Amino acid sequence: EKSQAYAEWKKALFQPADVILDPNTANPILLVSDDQRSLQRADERQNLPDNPERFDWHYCVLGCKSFTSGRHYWEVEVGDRKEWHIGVCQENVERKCWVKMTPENGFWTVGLTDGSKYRALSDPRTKLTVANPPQRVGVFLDYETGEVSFYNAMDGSHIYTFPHTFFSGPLWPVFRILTLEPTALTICPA
Amino acid sequence: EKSQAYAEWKKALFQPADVILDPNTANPILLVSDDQRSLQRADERQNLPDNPERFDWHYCVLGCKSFTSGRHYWEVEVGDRKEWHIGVCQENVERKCWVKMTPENGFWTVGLTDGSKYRALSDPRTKLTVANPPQRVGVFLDYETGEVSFYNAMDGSHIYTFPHTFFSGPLWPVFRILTLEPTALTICPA
Ligand SMILES: C/C(=C\COP(=O)(O)OP(=O)(O)O)CO
Ligand SMILES: C/C(=C\COP(=O)(O)OP(=O)(O)O)CO
Repeated sequence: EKSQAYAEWKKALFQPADVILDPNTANPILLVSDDQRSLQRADERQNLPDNPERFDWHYCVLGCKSFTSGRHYWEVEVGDRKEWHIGVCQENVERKCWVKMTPENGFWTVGLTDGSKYRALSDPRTKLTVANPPQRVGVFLDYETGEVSFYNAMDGSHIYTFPHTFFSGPLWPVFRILTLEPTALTICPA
Repeated sequence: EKSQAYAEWKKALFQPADVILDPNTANPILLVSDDQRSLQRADERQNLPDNPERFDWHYCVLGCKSFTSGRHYWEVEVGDRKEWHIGVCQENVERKCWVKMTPENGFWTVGLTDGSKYRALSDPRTKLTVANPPQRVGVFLDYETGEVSFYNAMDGSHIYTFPHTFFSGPLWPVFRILTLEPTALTICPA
């Protein structure tokens, strides 16, 4: 059973992350749920303080915990949301000015545009071919081997693995949404 | 550098397998080189014994040693070949009658058809998008987690990961070539 083997694999090798959204980091156009599990976009930017930790250009928010070591996974209910990008980024990313979200710029993210265009946000972007659109996505980090990978968390099918790299400093769970859609992104608890 | 990270990741996690081909398993249309590292195809079936372990239908050959446990990798020079498939199969796969080469039938393989069509031999087959056609492919096995994955061995880019599974019995390196063409399939030594 592919669900069973996915469950047994993630349990054997990856620490289960309990990820909550940090509204202090969130671009002003983002709405973070009271339980800090769910992410929607506002109509327009809210008036929030431009504290140094807040994303002011990218429509990004971070988790409340970073990783400097170990294997970690978390799963995100993306449901039928037609646009979303998730993964990890370095503590030291540019949060204020425009930069391309690329591994070179400290972002390892994949996701969906316009309902049907899956991409890895590599440089240049990798067009994914996804036979079964995921409803829940597992994010898998191995700090020591520089590994960031993504799976369909319902059927265990692989989506994308970045080239193995070298990480500098802490890695944060990162979430980006560009559009207004009925379906929020929701983090599954550990 | 992605090559260096690829080298450090296989060193951290995977035991380098020294794979040689077992000519007694090779379909009678295949030629195994005397050093048992290279594979070619004949114009017709040659006259060989139909010993039980020989693939009579599928243009396959196994390695000389199996895996019942652990993390293992080997790399295969596919060069400019227009057709090839490689991966692992269970000891108990059908050798004589036709079976579809699928995980359900005990086969975990990916490869190339008609020079440009990269596929995983899932059921259904998964169409791959590969930006840089590999000359050398890394095959990565984790027996315990039921993981088979494939990399471009030269630049470290990921090709394909099968859904995690549960293996039954020993796994063998398997190699398949269907075409009569100038470039051999060559295994890289450990
Ligand atoms: C406006 C915006 C993001 C769009 O960035 P880009 O337009 O660079 O596109 P992508 O390839 O999706 O990163 C806010 O995060
Ligand atoms: C004739 C032959 C193999 C072709 O099998 P199939 O025609 O099932 O094709 P594939 O999807 O490539 O496995 C001998 O191994």
